[PDB]
Amino acid sequence: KLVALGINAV
Amino acid sequence: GSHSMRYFFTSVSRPGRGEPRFIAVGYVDDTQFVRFDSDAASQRMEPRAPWIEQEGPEYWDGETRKVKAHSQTHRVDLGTLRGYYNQSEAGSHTVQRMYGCDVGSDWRFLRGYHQYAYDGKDYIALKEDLRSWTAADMAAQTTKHKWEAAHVAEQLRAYLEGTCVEWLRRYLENGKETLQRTDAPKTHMTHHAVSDHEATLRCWALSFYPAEITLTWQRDGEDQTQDTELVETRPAGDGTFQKWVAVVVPSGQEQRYTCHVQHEGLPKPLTLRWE
Amino acid sequence: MIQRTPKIQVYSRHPAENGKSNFLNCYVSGFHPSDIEVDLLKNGERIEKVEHSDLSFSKDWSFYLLYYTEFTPTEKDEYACRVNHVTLSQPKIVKWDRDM
Repeated sequence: KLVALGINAV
Repeated sequence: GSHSMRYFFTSVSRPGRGEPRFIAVGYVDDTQFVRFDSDAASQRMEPRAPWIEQEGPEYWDGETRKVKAHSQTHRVDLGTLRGYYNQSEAGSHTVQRMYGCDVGSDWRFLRGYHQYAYDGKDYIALKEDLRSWTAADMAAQTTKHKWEAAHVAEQLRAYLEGTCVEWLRRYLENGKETLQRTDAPKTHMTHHAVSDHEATLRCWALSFYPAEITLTWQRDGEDQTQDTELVETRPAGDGTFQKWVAVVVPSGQEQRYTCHVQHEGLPKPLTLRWE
Repeated sequence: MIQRTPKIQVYSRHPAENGKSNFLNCYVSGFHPSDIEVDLLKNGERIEKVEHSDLSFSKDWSFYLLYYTEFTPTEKDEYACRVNHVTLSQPKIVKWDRDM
C-alpha cells in the first residue's frame, strides 16, 4: 500500500 | 528471514510539451508486485504478481488515486527544483523517490526510509529515527524547512511503522506460496584453459531467491580475493537470480581451490571443488 | 549533471544447450540518466520482439533494466546485446558467451 499522507512538494 | 516492502518512483521531465514520464514500481522483498507507467494506456495501478490480484476494485481505485497524486507532486517538484537550481526549460531532469520498511524474522518493524534525489544526487532523506531530515544542500534545506512546518516526518513515520508494516504482513500471508518460499542456489563449476600455465574456475549459483547471496573462494582453506572476479547479482527473468565468481589458478593446482556459497535457502553453507 | 555509464551483462535464463528453447537477457545497470537504448542481436541483426522490465533503481540512484526475448541457441548462431546511452560515443556491443 502506497503512502496516503506525507508526499509533499519540495 | 527478514522482509521488506519498497516503492520506487521516477519522474523525467519532457521539455517542450506536456507532463513528465512517470514510472512507479512496488516490491515485496525482490518480487515486483505493482506498477504504474504514465505512458501506458490504462492509467491505473496494475498488478504484476498473482497474489496481489486478490485485492478488489477498492484497492485498485485507492492505489491509482494515490499514485497519480504522487506523480502530480513530482511534476510540480521538477519546476520548483529548476527554479532552486536556476536551470533553463531546455534540458530534461530527473526526480527519484524511494520509501518503504524492513521487518525481521518476527515480521516486526525494524527500519523505515524515505529518500529523494534530484538528477541522480542525494537531495533530502528521512533519518533513521524517522523524526528529522538529512538535507544535502541549501535548496534541500529550504525543502526541509517546508516539510518540518507541515509535519511530513510525523506522517511518514505513522505510515512506515503502521500501514507499511501491516500491509507487508498481509502480502506475505496472501502470497505465502512463493513469497515465503526460499529457492536454494543451484550450483556447479566450470573450467577453462587460457594458456598452458593458467586456468579459470567459475563457480555458478543459479535459480535462487531471494537475491541476497555470498560466493567466495578459498585457497588451501584460506580466503582468496586476488585474481578473482565476482559479477553483479542478475535477474534470470523468471523471478529468480544468478551470480558467479571466478578465480584464475596455476594449471594443475585446481584442487587447492574451493568455492563457498551462503544463502538463506541453504541450512548449511555449500562447498564445491573442481574434479 | 552527473552521468554514469551502463554496466552490461548478456546471458541466458537457463543453462544453454544447442537446439534447446531458452530466453536471452541483456541486463543494464549503474546508469544515469534513464534514457537508454538496448537491442539484442542475432548474427549482427536487431531482434524485433524484445521486451523490458519496468524502470527501477538501486540505493545509489542508478537505474537498471532487463531486456529479454525467446531464443534457441545453436552451434553457428551468434547472439549480442547493443547499448547506446548519452555517456557512450558509439553503441557498445557485448557478445553472448554461454560460459559467462
